[PDB]
Amino acid sequence: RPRFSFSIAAREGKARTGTIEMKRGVIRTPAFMPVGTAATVKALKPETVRATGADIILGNTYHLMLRPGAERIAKLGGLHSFMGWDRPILTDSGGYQVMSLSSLTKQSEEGVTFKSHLDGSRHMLSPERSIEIQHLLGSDIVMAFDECTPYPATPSRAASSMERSMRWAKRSRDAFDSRKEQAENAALFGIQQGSVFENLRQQSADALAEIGFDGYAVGGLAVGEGQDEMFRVLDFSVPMLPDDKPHYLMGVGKPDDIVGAVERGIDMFDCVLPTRSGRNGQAFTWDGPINIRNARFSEDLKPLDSECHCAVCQKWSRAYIHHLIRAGEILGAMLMTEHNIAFYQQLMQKIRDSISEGRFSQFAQDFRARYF
Amino acid sequence: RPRFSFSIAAREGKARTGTIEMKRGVIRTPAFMPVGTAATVKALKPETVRATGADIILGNTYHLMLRPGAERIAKLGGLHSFMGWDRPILTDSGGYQVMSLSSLTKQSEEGVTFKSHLDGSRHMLSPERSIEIQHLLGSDIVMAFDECTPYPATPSRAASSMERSMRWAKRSRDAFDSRKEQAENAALFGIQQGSVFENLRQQSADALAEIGFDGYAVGGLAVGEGQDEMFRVLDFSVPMLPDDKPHYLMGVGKPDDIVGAVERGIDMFDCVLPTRSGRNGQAFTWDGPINIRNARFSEDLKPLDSECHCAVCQKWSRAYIHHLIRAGEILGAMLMTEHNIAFYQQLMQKIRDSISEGRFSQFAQDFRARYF
Ligand SMILES: Nc1cc(CSc2ncc[nH]2)c2nc(N)[nH]c(=O)c2c1
Ligand SMILES: Nc1cc(CSc2ncc[nH]2)c2nc(N)[nH]c(=O)c2c1
Ligand SMILES: [Zn+2]
Ligand SMILES: [Zn+2]
Repeated sequence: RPRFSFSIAAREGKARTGTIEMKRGVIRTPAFMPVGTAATVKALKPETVRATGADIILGNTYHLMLRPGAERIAKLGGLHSFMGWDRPILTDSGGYQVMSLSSLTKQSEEGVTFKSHLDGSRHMLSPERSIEIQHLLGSDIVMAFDECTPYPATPSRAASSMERSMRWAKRSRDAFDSRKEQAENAALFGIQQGSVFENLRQQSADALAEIGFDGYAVGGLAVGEGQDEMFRVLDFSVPMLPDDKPHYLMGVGKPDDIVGAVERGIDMFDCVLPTRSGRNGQAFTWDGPINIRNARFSEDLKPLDSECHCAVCQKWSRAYIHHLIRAGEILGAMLMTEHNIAFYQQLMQKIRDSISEGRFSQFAQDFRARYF
Repeated sequence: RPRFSFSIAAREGKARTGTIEMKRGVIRTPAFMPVGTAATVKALKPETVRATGADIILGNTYHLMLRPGAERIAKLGGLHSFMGWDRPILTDSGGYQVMSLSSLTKQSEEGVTFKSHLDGSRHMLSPERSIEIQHLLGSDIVMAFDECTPYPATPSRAASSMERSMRWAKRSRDAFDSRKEQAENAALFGIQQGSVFENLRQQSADALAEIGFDGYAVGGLAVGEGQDEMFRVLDFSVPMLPDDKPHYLMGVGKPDDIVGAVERGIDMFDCVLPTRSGRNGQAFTWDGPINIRNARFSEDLKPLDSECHCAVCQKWSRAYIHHLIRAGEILGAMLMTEHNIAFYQQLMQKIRDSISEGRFSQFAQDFRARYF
């Protein structure tokens, strides 16, 4: 396979279905990427993640640079070898989680200095260092280092962050290109900013296309604006991005949000929602999510979902999983997580099939009627 | 297969190797039984437990009567169906864990009244109720309800508890026999008491043989007496039990203890040691246990054990597992537990092969030289 090749096989309105070919494998789009926090997809062996249908997973750069260390993972042979996942891996830049999870962050034009929420140590993440860490991890899809904008944001603050992010996008591109092995074996995605402002989103898209990237992410959404607002921003933002490259909506996982985002031109998704759902007891079903801990499931012999084809639904009952979760048993988390990730993959498969078959609009309608 | 059939294929000194045939399957002895606390073998799917070579698992009656409930598990179809393990299951009587984990225990000749360490509720466990709960669970090997003796124990207190236990052994036998389905499909094991006193152990064995059971357990050991003392008691106690029936040493799991116990005539074992080892970071190797959390394993690319054939040792490094455990990741517990249980099963296989081949003494010697 080539370093990177995105091909669109079918379309329906703004929706697209196709494939991304990379050295480590093929990624079917629209794609959902399970999240690996500390070099592990919570409570699942990599073989189990693949069994659910996942073609690619996301790796948390912020946690990895802290916990095991980027240089250490490189010395050990890279993230793929370290965790046992040999397919593509998309790594975020670490900038977002720096503002969310770290302490005493000092920002500047060079980058951001911060203290670890673990040992209390200090690090200086910049466009160059972020690109370098992702290289050390052996990432297949590298995310440009940006400055996310807090919601709500004023036009001037949103413009300032967006402009800085574009300057950082150019630095990320140059850093990526100067490293021969990375430029020849991995891909680089640029991230669009501009908050909820159309003119800013347009300026960001133009700057991003001018630099040139393998894919484009719509950043700055799913930050507390609500679905209607998010969809409204997607309506005008996605068409601004190059049509022939992948469109990635960062941090969006709710099933209805995914369906709506695909209808607006999004090709890639990721989310900790499935992995955290099996932490508090939420299991996705075609009839909406259910909290397995509720007393009504104590003697329910039916599987989590009536049509789900995952191993969990083939072998265990709601009653058993209800018991496991309430007992705080590890198997409960393993079972809940596997089902949820499988559910998401089945959702993506149904989306891909309906688009290929010219019946995606009908699918979206049927899905919502039942789910809500 | 028949309800119960123990056959000895080979012997070497006091050591034996053979099989126990039951309706749900064959159990190769000497056997090690992984422990299922709350209807689950900690961090492992039942298919994974079987993959390690386990022929039978132990179910914690005390926890099951509290957490999901005996009557509820029966309404749901039994423990086997509930947790997804279709092979034999040995269930303890619940008497031991009642004295160890419950509050305000009131003992009498009828049984024991106690308060749950969970909700603070109250229950009255007796020989009859214990036998009934194990029936409701659908247990294959039922343990008689006894009164364990605290270490150290005076001759009079040890005699009193032993005598009560024998009266309770008769009540357990009668309760088991009066329930047609249980008597025809399950087996009943009697438990020998008498602390460290030879005459008491002899009186217990005679009373037990007089009543008649499918197997005999040596109870009251591994309660703080030390290996030398435990071995000393086993030296005279095991020969007192019927030769043609299984000998089960309760709550003994250390590898060296298992080897020594087999040399003294023990056929069955169980222990939470493997499951708890992967909780604090202890991994068994043929060169002795290692604490994976230690800094020396941070960049160790070798598997947990150099010759172990488990999937964990085939796919992941010490470095990765070290990271997972220190990060508190669920996958760390899953991986550690699977390896440890596999290690124990490989230990039992090596013991069975060496006995069948008339080289068990040599194996015991070689194992100790390397392990210590
Ligand atoms: N919503 C959102 C989520 C993420 C993290 S990817 C993720 N989120 C949740 C789990 N994983 C984002 N990351 C970056 N770098 N920039 C963004 O604008 C941004 C926006
Ligand atoms: N040592 C020991 C362990 C156990 C529990 S089985 C178990 N122990 C640890 C995990 N599982 C015992 N149980 C009973 N009923 N009677 C005993 O004398 C006794 C002695
Ligand atoms: Zn399922
Ligand atoms: Zn192993």
